[PDB]
Amino acid sequence: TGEVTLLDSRSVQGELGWIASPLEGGWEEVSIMDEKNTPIRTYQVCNVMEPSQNNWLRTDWITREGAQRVYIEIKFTLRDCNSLPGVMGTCKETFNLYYYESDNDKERFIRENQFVKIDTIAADESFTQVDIGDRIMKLNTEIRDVGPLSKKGFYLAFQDVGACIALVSVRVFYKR
Amino acid sequence: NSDRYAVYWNRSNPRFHAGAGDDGGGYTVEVSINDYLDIYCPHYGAPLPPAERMEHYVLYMVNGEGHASCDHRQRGFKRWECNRPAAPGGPLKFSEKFQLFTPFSLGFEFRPGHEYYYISATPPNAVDRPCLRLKVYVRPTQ
Ligand SMILES: *[C@@H]1O[C@H](CO)[C@@H](O[C@@H]2O[C@H](CO)[C@@H](O)[C@H](O)[C@H]2NC(C)=O)[C@H](O)[C@H]1NC(C)=O
Repeated sequence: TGEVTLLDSRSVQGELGWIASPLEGGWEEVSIMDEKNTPIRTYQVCNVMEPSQNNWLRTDWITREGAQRVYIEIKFTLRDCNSLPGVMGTCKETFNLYYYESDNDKERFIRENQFVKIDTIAADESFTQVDIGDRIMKLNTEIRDVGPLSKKGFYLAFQDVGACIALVSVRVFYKR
Repeated sequence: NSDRYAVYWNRSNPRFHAGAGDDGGGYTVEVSINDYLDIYCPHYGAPLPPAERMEHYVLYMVNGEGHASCDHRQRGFKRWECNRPAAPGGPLKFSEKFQLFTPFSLGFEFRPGHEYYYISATPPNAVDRPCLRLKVYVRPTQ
């Protein structure tokens, strides 16, 4: 592979230690059946009716070990706002990815304004009602990188601003 | 404004109406759109019973026919695995939001005034006879 995993959401045993803000009504843990009809934990939000969404989801602390350059692979489904009735003024088709470098293994609260934006993530294939009907996943894969990193580890965060999005998996790795 | 309905998925829960040879339809719960079902798998604390006696299940979402027959095959989707009856953290918990719109392409959508059905099978068996089963009725808009 030449890729060395630092975090994988799919391997996590049981529940993900991730913090959602707000705690309820924003990003919400949802357990599904994956490719191989085995269980994985996902986070999902679809507040496309109500305005001014600012839903945050933060991973736990991720060590960088000895790596300076790290890669963030996000796999997700994102709904086409035209496949949703009555939400033209509100529905979005992007979300934002952030990181925060930290020497501290276990900060309970990280302020949203401490996070540095990596990029706005858009979908190559938004899914529609034909896809829901036909059980066609339209899984998107997006990769971003951060570095050079200089602290023991970092936190990653995801900001939803009014999309209908399921984060199916998150994998963080370095290259050999 | 949402609320959650707890469903303890095990044979001792009289709301499934088991232990009688006639559950007469099984478990029935009424919910509104954007409400949740929290499903708690069978759980056992110390001192554990013999491993073979611990209830463990696969939960399926099925159509009416799957529900009536307790047989998921070609009648629905595997949803959740109750495969850790001795989990140290507590009961495995699975949640179902009765959303209008799904953010996940292979997730599920719900509509006012409609019925939805779930059943369990006990591995390695494909069908429990009688199975534990759940009918969810989503209230009409009002
Ligand atoms: C079977 O279901 C019953 C509920 O019908 C479970 O009992 C509940 O357990 C929860 C969490 O441990 C408690 O908060 C409640 O007080 C219990 N409710 C009642 C009405 O007794 C029981 O634990 C389940 N059995 C197994 C083996 O999982």
